[PDB]
Amino acid sequence: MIEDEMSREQIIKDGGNILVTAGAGSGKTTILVSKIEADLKENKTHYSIAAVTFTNKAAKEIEGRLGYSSRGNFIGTNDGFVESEIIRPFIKDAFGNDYPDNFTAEYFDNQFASYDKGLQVLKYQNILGTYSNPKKNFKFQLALDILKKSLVARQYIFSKYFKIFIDEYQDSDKDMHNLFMYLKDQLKIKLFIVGDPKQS
Amino acid sequence: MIEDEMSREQIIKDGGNILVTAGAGSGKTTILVSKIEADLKENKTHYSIAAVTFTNKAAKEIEGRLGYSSRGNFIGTNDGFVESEIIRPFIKDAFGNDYPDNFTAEYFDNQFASYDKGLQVLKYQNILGTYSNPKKNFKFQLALDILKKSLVARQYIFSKYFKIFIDEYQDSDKDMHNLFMYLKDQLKIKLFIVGDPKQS
Amino acid sequence: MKFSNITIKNFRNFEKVNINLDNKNVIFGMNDIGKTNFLYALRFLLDKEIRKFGFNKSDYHKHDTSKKIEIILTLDLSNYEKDEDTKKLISVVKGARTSANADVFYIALESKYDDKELYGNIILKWGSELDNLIDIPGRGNINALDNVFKVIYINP
Amino acid sequence: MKFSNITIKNFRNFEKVNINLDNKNVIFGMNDIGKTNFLYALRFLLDKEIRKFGFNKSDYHKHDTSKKIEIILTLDLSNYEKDEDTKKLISVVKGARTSANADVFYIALESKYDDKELYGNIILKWGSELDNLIDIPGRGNINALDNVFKVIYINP
Ligand SMILES: Nc1ncnc2c1ncn2[C@@H]1O[C@H](COP(=O)(O)OP(=O)(O)OP(=O)(O)O)[C@@H](O)[C@H]1O
Ligand SMILES: Nc1ncnc2c1ncn2[C@@H]1O[C@H](COP(=O)(O)OP(=O)(O)OP(=O)(O)O)[C@@H](O)[C@H]1O
Ligand SMILES: [Mg+2]
Ligand SMILES: [Mg+2]
Repeated sequence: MIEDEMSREQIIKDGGNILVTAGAGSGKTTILVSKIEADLKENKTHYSIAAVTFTNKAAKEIEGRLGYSSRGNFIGTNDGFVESEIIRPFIKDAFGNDYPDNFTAEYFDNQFASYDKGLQVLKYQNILGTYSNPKKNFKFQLALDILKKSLVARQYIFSKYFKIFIDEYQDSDKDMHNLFMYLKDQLKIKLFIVGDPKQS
Repeated sequence: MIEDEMSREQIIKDGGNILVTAGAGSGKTTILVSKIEADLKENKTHYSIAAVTFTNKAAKEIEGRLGYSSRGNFIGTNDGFVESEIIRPFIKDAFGNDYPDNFTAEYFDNQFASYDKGLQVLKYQNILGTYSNPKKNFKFQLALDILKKSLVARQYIFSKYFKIFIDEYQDSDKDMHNLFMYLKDQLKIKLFIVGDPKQS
Repeated sequence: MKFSNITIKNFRNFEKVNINLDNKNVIFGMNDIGKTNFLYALRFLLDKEIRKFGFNKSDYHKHDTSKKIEIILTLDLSNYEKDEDTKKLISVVKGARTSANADVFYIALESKYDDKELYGNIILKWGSELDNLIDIPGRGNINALDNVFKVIYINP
Repeated sequence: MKFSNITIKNFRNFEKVNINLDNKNVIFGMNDIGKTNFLYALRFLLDKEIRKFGFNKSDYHKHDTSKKIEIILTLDLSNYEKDEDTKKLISVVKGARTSANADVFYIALESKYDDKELYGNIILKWGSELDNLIDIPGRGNINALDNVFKVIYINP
């Protein structure tokens, strides 16, 4: 049945942590839709997935290929995943009752590169900026501090999702790698990573 | 029978503008809730009334004395009435979609005392401050400006609200008087003003 | 003030049917052609006792349950003065009217089938444009469409 | 994980009744004393087909219809590890839990009578503290409590 269906049988029947180092093109999207459909067919329980992309039209095409379901699965970007599932329900739980609940995501005006100063901007000015250096993220370090401080957020992430589908892993910082290793190692979540190494 | 029932027929069955020369307190709350329950008894159409107070203790005391009403009658403070009835449903229809919908009143940091720097910090920083002059109202001036600007806000408060019951008029600014005169002269809303004998 | 249009998509025997309306509408036709499925499209839109049971498999076009049931009603609203019913509509809506489009209104119904719970949930919307239809707000069993319209159904 | 308590206020033949529970509950008593009015308080809370019709005049204590019907149920949730039903509750709720009160949960029901439209609307709530119970989110005819609990009512 040659190497393509042999790699398909190796990538469907294995339910562990899968690291994919593919090339340019050659159908990452259709093998993602087939792996997501095989995982949703195989799981009988109440658990859920989080398809994470970098561009929202590809997640819109993935949701158009899949359809409508009532299992509460998340399809979207990384910024929408951190903004909906991490920061906004648990920002009052992690940093006390004096911190505000709602915020507007605007990282184009503030360029402060300090941690406690960024906490003072998100306390006082009620905006969510970013660091001046492009290798560091204020938002993903804030998500790491929310999952380090709060107990309810770890219980929600461990109860809700069983497999996080990450697309385009190569344009990611070390804070996203530390947050995904914190989600994989400490919370025992099976992680799915695709992407092509190098190739600009 | 006789002049007591004739005086009760005069002071209960009024339909126009009411201005009673009575002092502050001394049983004005009981005749105010009697006028409110007589106006709720005498009305059979789809219209609704409004009640404006200052403190939340008299607001929950009035809410304890009425109980439950299903006609959409609003009882609250002036800033909550302006925020939840004038500002929030009509800022997107008056000044475009660049201004945010949800907002919090945090005046403990910004002490800006001009209208132009106030509108550019609602444009940029998306927060509202307070004037250095304590006899000012930025929110009531904004409500008067977007009631002058929007057509559907005038259509909604002409279609819904019938009378406004005002408490504690002795400590008020001229901008609230200008906005209540703007509601009085054009959009045909009666006024119920209590006051003071002299000074106090 | 005045009804103007109804657009029925993917319902029981209507695939995409647009009907201009008025006040005092009289519908007629043959036997088994869809006269009382037109009136059930008005009962599912505007009456709560029909709408509280949801949609079945047989409420979809040719038993398909992969299309979206969409029933949109257009109101005219050109006479704000002298008509009490325009004030009755405008005093409940409060937040989806626009002053540039103040002489049209839309009340829409959407439904997508679940095919796990075996249930078609009905989501109602209004707006003043056909894009940006916000959801009708409601608490419990009661939304704000039931505060405006009362539907009397007569059948001997 | 475990049921703990139910507090029934201003219902049919219960004025203010607090009952400690567990899993595997058995109720007994005389005739015309209210055993079947205990089980309809669980049908109005946790089942949607009873909840969709609201409350009548006869569901209130001594036909008063000026008191508020309130039914509050308490869940234990002390065993997050080894139990799957704790994760089935926690994965739907997502924002009403607090780390100071992570091992208690409350599901409440309020109802106040209209006495113009002659109807009792039912508003459900959850939280982890008895003060600041937010409303259950929901779209259409479905809220998020229906994704957790399924009630099987057996009566010969
Ligand atoms: N889900 C469905 N899929 C396909 N066809 C359907 C569906 N539901 C109803 N129909 C069709 O719609 C018609 C229903 O008849 P209906 O009662 O609406 O007609 P009518 O014009 O009111 O009749 P009459 O004049 O005899 O009172 C039938 O032809 C039936 O086959
Ligand atoms: N709204 C109400 N207000 C006051 N009393 C009420 C109300 N509704 C019911 N009751 C009373 O509750 C009782 C209803 O009896 P019910 O059927 O609950 O008894 P039971 O214990 O289940 O009986 P059995 O064991 O014989 O089946 C009657 O005494 C009736 O008068
Ligand atoms: Mg017919
Ligand atoms: Mg019984």
